[PDB]
Amino acid sequence: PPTNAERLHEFHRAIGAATPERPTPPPPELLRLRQTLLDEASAEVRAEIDHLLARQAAGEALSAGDLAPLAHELADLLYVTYGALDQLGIDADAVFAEVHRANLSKASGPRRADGKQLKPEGWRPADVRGVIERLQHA
Amino acid sequence: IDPFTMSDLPCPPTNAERLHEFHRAIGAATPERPTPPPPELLRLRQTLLDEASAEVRAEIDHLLARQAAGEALSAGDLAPLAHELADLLYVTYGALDQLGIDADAVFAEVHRANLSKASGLKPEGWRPADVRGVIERLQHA
Ligand SMILES: O=c1ccn([C@H]2C[C@H](O)[C@@H](COP(=O)(O)O)O2)c(=O)[nH]1
Ligand SMILES: [Mn+2]
Ligand SMILES: [Mn+2]
Ligand SMILES: [Mn+2]
Repeated sequence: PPTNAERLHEFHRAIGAATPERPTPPPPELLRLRQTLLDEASAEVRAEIDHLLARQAAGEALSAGDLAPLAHELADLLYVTYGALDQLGIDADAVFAEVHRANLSKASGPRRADGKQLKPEGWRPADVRGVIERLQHA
Repeated sequence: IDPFTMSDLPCPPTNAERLHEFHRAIGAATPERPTPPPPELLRLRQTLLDEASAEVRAEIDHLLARQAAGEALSAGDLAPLAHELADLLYVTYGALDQLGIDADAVFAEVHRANLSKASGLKPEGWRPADVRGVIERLQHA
């Protein structure tokens, strides 16, 4: 069963712009393009969250159906974020698994006042350099 | 499984299912089905999305500066950017998970529309992504 990362690979092949299979340093125009796509998708999510917060400040009780535009824009952001990893030739699932393992290890840490999970004493970061080296050879 | 099961090798978890595991582990809200959020949850999700976006941008800028000055970039030089892009995935999935919205279901519908459009400009009979229908269907699962 395909992953969302593999879906992006299929999409790029379908638009005739097949992407490398292994990590590949990109030309500058590729980085600038991916940055623009990330910024526009981030701005759409940001605007929608501000929009929902303003409705709540007005006293409206949101329903689940009110969440459809935000869910759509969040998925569009996933699309362009996976898309950036795919055009770099970087297996997003392998990097994500490393990041996830180093996030589960934060469970014993304290929380910030806004709810952000913080790092416990002694915590050590994900080793994404090692994942990249793993993907680069085989 | 039952006494007849002689092997059990499940499909690996999706990245969306990983966010559910993380939020369970840290005691954060992770509803099974779509759930309107308190404003405090929306504010946190915004903060994490802004923070992760800023970190990605910082790493893209570092790469552009190094290659501008002639540096030969190896695959290993992409590791900070890849880490920050994975963090951005993480908090984007994380917002969908805290809303009780199956990110894989929503992504699959966005992908269906995007992949369909690539076979056309739109092909005949093209249907845009119907995320509203996905959330309704998730409510009745
Ligand atoms: O409340 C939290 C705190 C951290 N993270 C994940 C997202 C990133 O992968 C990474 C960011 O953590 P910091 O490095 O900013 O502390 O942890 C969350 O998803 N929710
Ligand atoms: Mn969009
Ligand atoms: Mn980060
Ligand atoms: Mn951070």
